[PDB]
Amino acid sequence: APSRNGMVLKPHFHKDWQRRVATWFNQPARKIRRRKARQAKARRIAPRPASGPIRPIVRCPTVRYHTKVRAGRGFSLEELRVAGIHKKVARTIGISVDPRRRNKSTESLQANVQRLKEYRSKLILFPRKPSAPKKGDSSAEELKLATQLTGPVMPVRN
Amino acid sequence: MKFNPFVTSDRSKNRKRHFNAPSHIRRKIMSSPLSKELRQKYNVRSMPIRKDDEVQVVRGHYKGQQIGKVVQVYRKKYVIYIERVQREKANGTTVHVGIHPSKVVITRLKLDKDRKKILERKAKSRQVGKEKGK
Amino acid sequence: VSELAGHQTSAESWGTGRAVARIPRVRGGGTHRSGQGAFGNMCRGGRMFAPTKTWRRWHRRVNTTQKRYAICSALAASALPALVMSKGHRIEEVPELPLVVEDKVEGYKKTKEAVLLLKKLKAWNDIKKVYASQRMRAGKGKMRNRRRIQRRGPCIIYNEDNGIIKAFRNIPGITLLNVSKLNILKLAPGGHVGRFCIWTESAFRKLDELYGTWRKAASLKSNYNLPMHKMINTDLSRILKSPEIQRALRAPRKKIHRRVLKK
RNA sequence: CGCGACCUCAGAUCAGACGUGGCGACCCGCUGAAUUUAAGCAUAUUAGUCAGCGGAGGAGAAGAAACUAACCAGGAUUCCCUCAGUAACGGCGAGUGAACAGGGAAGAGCCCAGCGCCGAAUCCCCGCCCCGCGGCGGGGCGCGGGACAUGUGGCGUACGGAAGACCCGCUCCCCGGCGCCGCUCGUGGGGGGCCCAAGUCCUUCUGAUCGAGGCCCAGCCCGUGGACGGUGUGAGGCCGGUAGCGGCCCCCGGCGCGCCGGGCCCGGGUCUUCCCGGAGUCGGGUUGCUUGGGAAUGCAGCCCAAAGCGGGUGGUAAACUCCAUCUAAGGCUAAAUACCGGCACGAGACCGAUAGUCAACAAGUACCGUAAGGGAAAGUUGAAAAGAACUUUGAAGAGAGAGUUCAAGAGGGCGUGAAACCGUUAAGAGGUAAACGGGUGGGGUCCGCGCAGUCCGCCCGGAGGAUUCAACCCGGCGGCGGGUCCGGCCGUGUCGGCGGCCCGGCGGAUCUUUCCCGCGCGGGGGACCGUCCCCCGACCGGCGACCGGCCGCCGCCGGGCGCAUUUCC
RNA sequence: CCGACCCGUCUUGAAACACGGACCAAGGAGUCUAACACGUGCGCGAGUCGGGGGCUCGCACGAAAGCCGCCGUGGCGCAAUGAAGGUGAAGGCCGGCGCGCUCGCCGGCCGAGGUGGGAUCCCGAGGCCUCUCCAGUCCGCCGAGGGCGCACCACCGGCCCG
RNA sequence: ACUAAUCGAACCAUCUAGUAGCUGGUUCCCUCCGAAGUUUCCCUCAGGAUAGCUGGCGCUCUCGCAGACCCGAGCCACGCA
RNA sequence: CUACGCCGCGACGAGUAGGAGGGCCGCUGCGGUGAGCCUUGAAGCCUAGGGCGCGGGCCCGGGUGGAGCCGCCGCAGGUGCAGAUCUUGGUGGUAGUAGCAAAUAUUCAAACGAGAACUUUGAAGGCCGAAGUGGAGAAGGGUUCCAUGUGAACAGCAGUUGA
RNA sequence: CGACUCUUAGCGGUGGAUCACUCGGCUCGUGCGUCGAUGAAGAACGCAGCUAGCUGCGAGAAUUAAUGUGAAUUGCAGGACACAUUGAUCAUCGACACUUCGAACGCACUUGCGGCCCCGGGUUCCUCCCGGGGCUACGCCUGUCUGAGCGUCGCU
Ligand SMILES: [Mg+2]
Ligand SMILES: [Mg+2]
Ligand SMILES: [Mg+2]
Ligand SMILES: [Mg+2]
Ligand SMILES: [Mg+2]
Ligand SMILES: [Mg+2]
Ligand SMILES: [Mg+2]
Ligand SMILES: [Mg+2]
Ligand SMILES: [Mg+2]
Ligand SMILES: [Mg+2]
Ligand SMILES: [Mg+2]
Ligand SMILES: [Mg+2]
Ligand SMILES: [Mg+2]
Ligand SMILES: [Mg+2]
Ligand SMILES: [Mg+2]
Ligand SMILES: [Mg+2]
Ligand SMILES: [Mg+2]
Ligand SMILES: [Mg+2]
Ligand SMILES: [Mg+2]
Ligand SMILES: [Mg+2]
Ligand SMILES: [Mg+2]
Ligand SMILES: [Mg+2]
Ligand SMILES: [Mg+2]
Ligand SMILES: [Mg+2]
Ligand SMILES: [Mg+2]
Ligand SMILES: [Mg+2]
Ligand SMILES: [Mg+2]
Ligand SMILES: [Mg+2]
Ligand SMILES: [Mg+2]
Ligand SMILES: [Mg+2]
Ligand SMILES: [Mg+2]
Ligand SMILES: [Mg+2]
Ligand SMILES: [Mg+2]
Ligand SMILES: [Mg+2]
Ligand SMILES: [Mg+2]
Ligand SMILES: [Mg+2]
Ligand SMILES: [Mg+2]
Ligand SMILES: [Mg+2]
Ligand SMILES: [Mg+2]
Ligand SMILES: [Mg+2]
Ligand SMILES: [Mg+2]
Ligand SMILES: [Mg+2]
Ligand SMILES: [Mg+2]
Ligand SMILES: [Mg+2]
Ligand SMILES: [Mg+2]
Ligand SMILES: [Mg+2]
Ligand SMILES: [Mg+2]
Ligand SMILES: [Mg+2]
Ligand SMILES: [Mg+2]
Ligand SMILES: [Mg+2]
Ligand SMILES: [Mg+2]
Ligand SMILES: [Mg+2]
Ligand SMILES: [Mg+2]
Ligand SMILES: [Mg+2]
Repeated sequence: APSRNGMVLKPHFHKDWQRRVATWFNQPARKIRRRKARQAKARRIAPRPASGPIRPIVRCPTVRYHTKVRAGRGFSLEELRVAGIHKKVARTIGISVDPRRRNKSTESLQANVQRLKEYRSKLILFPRKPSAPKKGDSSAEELKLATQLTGPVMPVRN
Repeated sequence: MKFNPFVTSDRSKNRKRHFNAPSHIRRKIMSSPLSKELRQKYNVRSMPIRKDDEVQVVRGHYKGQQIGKVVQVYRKKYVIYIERVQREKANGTTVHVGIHPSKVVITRLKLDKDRKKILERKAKSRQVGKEKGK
Repeated sequence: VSELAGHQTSAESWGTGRAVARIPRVRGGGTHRSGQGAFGNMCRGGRMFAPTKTWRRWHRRVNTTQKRYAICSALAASALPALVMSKGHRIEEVPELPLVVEDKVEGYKKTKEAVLLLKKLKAWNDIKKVYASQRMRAGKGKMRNRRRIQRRGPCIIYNEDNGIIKAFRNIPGITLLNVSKLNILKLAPGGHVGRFCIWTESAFRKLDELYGTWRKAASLKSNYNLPMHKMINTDLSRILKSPEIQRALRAPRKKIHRRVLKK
């Protein structure tokens, strides 16, 4: 029954809610397990960046967020084509690709291809056989200059 | 203190393990200190109790310097029986009084190849520890 | 408690025309349990009233600014001899209460040299008090693994570990604390300020960068500054005895006028 | 009027395999209420929930757009935060109720059919030989069978693809072992086994002690070990353990090099010529259920029934028109996620034998019901059985002695041992049932070291002692004051910035190369400003409760002298 | 000796011929979650909040605590109003001008108007002083009146949206 | 009528701690304040909402706070009943 | 002069439902603290013992007991019982009472035995009266069958007897 | 004076509260995350020198082997066991074994009864009896063998 002034309240507790209650006592354990998995993956891919492939510069869709820019899923095939990278070699050398993304304007295209060229300049490539360096890189710049990168590769900044 | 997350400090769990231990680790539980002379001779401190070694009681009603040979290691009741450590019962017969092996000290070991091997193993581990902590 | 506790009986009420209370009764026969009350908080073997549940909201979230404020208060109180004495930490021969030792202590390895350091710092009496206080707890904690209790000892605050934790940590009462990770639960153990703290020199120097001056914001917290006083001078005696206060006062009325018996 | 081939069927204890049933906490596909709420009740709600049926796995399902959007656009699935108790649904009542964008956890993409080309290039089975066994593979041989043109394999899949030329680059793949490293790695990768510090020191308490006191050298000994448990209490040092990138032994698994057996076949760019798609499906009508989906979100039954610049979607039915977006009717896929069942662990501000699981115990047991099913009660001698020998009465149960024990006023349902109730003893009382409140009185058990009644400050008098009383000397230590006497400084300003983007920081939505690397279009480096930083120094206020040195005064203490009309007991 | 009916409960009314209660022991009933509202305490304050995530020997305590800052996305607040398309909160004085036509073009100022109350604060004629006086040195108290007026209230104006 | 001592719908388990405006109960002490059975509306009349009666928390003001013992030195508060 | 303290003056004091404050009232556990207590005796319990407080309650003495417990500052509750035809367990009065009364019936002697109304043997008197109180089966029971021994409990008295 | 009744106290009964303890639960978290026709889960019946339950096991039956360990098990008895011409006990468990029902599989069961192929015996190959061993369920896949059809054809 209502009592004097108050807010008309509509609790959604008519549907036997106590059979489905998700407690979070395993939240610290989940954080520990996720951290351990991250560290194990980083050890597994030793010189490769821990966060993973480089992501493209991507403008947010709606009118609320189109002033901001973030990281996308993968570089578009047009970007790779004008940057001179094969769409099947990009994933091997650590470049995320998104075959279903299009380039409506040219400014975003050019920004992403300068991003790709900068990444390619900063990339250190190890030869398949360390005793036989075919075309990857000089041993001088991969002996001590190789280091696992922490955080996103070339983080997207407004 | 204890840091290993796989050994428990729970009182109930430790008591359950102790009272339901099988005999092959009840033997380790029922260990006794060696005398000062034996501790000097063999670089070991404690030894599991054995059927035919001579001990002396250092606590309880039967304290003294008399040396008695063990005659029974009753592992089910966690006790041992010694030669003259006994009492008369009502009908005039003598019964051995069981006392805990941690309350005796071994003065002479019953030595065979297995006891000797355990003795050198313990001494070697102790020496390695001393050289590590030097 | 178990959500099934007291509710796995299939009992039902007998009705009203059988000269017994209308509580549900266990069905069947041939056992003591048959015809006994069930499901009620008043019934033996029944369900407790309002069974305890895991979603009690065990945790509380505290504002970060308030937590930092409490850390600052605990640190400020730890440098006042009256408050540490009132916590009972036996500081009577300590040369200086904001006790700061050289960074060599951070590299200690053995427990003997930690004991020697405490003895030379005249902080060994607090450890002896902890030893004297090691007794047996009263109640159910003995069956719930809180078997032993003891006095809280001093808090060694360090900047960098080079073996100091291993050198200490076998001394009862001694609690070690990283300066970058100060814990209010260790600085005010019972919620009372004034725990005896021994500082390493590098930790003592890092305190300014950790919490800032009133002129500098903290360089290691990126938005934090020391809180302000609402009373700059707390010396009530000197404030009241100051001549400018005294000139403004009326004369005291120090005569007691007790009731007059009406003759 | 038989013999063959194919097709479609049948039998077999044919050769070799596979499925069934259980568990089912989590997951998938169905089926699916009513209690309840609406203060009645029928739609609604409960709820796509309980119950019912089927099917899995260590996860499952989902999943690489016939998507979201409408923006300067994002870009598989799943999970978290938020959107949001919102849009919306609803006797528009009660109530119900998402999604997009955004931030994160994780991140991985792909394969067919078709259209085509390639002498079916393809696959299974059976015999023979060799290399191997450890999950049964590799190689070779068979004018050995079979499947298969009613279509196997290679290339290839919407991100386009193929074939030709022209140019450029030879770029280096995976598979199972032989021997051994970095020794697998937050410091062993895992499993198992055995080990590794220090008091039973002296004196005492006790039935027993792990209790109490002590252990000269800054203090018994070890401590990377002071978790825990056991032991006749209450133990870091008696024992097991505990700590330790501690030791030793056994077994198993994946990481590089040289070799081994064999496979393994060309990649990119440009131009030209060709080729490009899933049908009783979409879609439409109607019906029923479902959804927040509202002129109908999804699913299904029935009827109609497609197209190819086509089709789907674009949250109000419809026609015309432009635009955007994807490419359905085939398939696979790890991670992040779930887990009240199972195996093995760890912990707790939880419960403590009417509690906590029904079950601390020969508990889903005893027992009950024809059955489905229902379902308890029940822990504790003692440190150790040392569990009462022996004598005695009785037919025995049961007693009296004796004995063990620290204790049987602990004697096998035995720790402690309340109340209700009962027996006996002692005291008191008793015809208005007991019991009760207020007020006295009597008796009684106890208490008061009750039983000659306190103390203590000064002074007077008496009779005795003793350093020493005061004042001076020396030394130490405090308190207070001092133009800052001398420093050390402290607060607020104030100057030259000698002082810092090389030789002090951090910031600025402040201006720039008009000195420096990207198209007249970025990133650096500078200048300025704001807070600074330690400094060279000065002036103002002060010695402050931030401290020292000198003096001055006072006080205390220690040692002298003072040895008697002082001082004290 | 005087006073004194048996408690609990529903009830206008219980000692009731109203119900429960033979006695004793142990157990036994406003709890937790979520959402609101108001009050109080604390921190910060036009802001506030890391709760989800991440970083820190991964773990006796510690499943804690600490930190993030281009993790502040986001929530709530800072703007309302309308079904919606949408729109969206500064005035007072001195002036020269049309025609200062109940209004259009600018300057100079100041920055949410005014009335009546309004704690507090400010000024304050005149008083209170000593052994006394003609003559002024410094400040303390009382003080009729007057002034600026906090919060808040009543009212009158003004501004935003329909 | 009978359908396992059960029949105008058996028994068992579950949904289920079904709902109840109705009955019963609802656990320590002291101190302070202290009611209502009336208005209006309700498929309302053994119940609610609503106003009233109650308590708690305050806040805004008024008289001054007087002489250190003592001693006033026409006019005597906002406002209320 | 624990300023959350201390002191003065004046008026006032009913109370259901209900509201609020205080609690150096009480229970359990956690963080601190008492160089707390304790085998030279903890908790619990008993007590014609001494007291304190308006009260909730508390302290001390004596006994029993045999291993743990408490004060203070905070924290947290499954935190206080006379009732609920309350739940479980235990115990009274009733009360040595109702009762041990359906189907005719027992008596004598002896034996064993501590013990005989009930056992056994003998004698006598009766009953079932062949549709039986006889002799054998089915269903159901499951060792009750048979011998020996015992006299705890059971056979609603007893038992030397017994399913 | 007694009995009886009441009150109080001492002692003794009845009863099992209180307190202390706890090899049990409850809750949370972690790592794994594995059944079965090669016969599971479940059930029954058996197995110890003295053994009813619980527990363990399966006619090799409170266990065999192997490995580790290293002198016991224990309520009583018995007997091992130079611990080295190898070893009690316990643990681990990878070898071996694992009765009858049960998806339960020759048919069927509140009972019982077959069929086929081998081996041994009574027989003295020939098949009657007895014993032992191996097979004999349903569905379904590939292949094989044997077939059916006034299905479609070819030759005659
Ligand atoms: Mg219960
Ligand atoms: Mg207690
Ligand atoms: Mg076959
Ligand atoms: Mg209803
Ligand atoms: Mg209703
Ligand atoms: Mg109804
Ligand atoms: Mg279900
Ligand atoms: Mg199945
Ligand atoms: Mg899957
Ligand atoms: Mg799928
Ligand atoms: Mg696709
Ligand atoms: Mg909101
Ligand atoms: Mg719904
Ligand atoms: Mg990520
Ligand atoms: Mg093909
Ligand atoms: Mg040791
Ligand atoms: Mg102990
Ligand atoms: Mg110990
Ligand atoms: Mg170890
Ligand atoms: Mg439209
Ligand atoms: Mg129980
Ligand atoms: Mg008990
Ligand atoms: Mg008898
Ligand atoms: Mg005793
Ligand atoms: Mg007893
Ligand atoms: Mg009595
Ligand atoms: Mg009533
Ligand atoms: Mg009436
Ligand atoms: Mg009454
Ligand atoms: Mg009457
Ligand atoms: Mg009546
Ligand atoms: Mg009634
Ligand atoms: Mg009655
Ligand atoms: Mg009753
Ligand atoms: Mg109670
Ligand atoms: Mg944290
Ligand atoms: Mg924002
Ligand atoms: Mg005003
Ligand atoms: Mg107005
Ligand atoms: Mg009910
Ligand atoms: Mg009524
Ligand atoms: Mg009153
Ligand atoms: Mg309760
Ligand atoms: Mg009661
Ligand atoms: Mg009678
Ligand atoms: Mg009779
Ligand atoms: Mg007759
Ligand atoms: Mg007959
Ligand atoms: Mg018989
Ligand atoms: Mg009888
Ligand atoms: Mg008694
Ligand atoms: Mg063996
Ligand atoms: Mg038959
Ligand atoms: Mg034919």
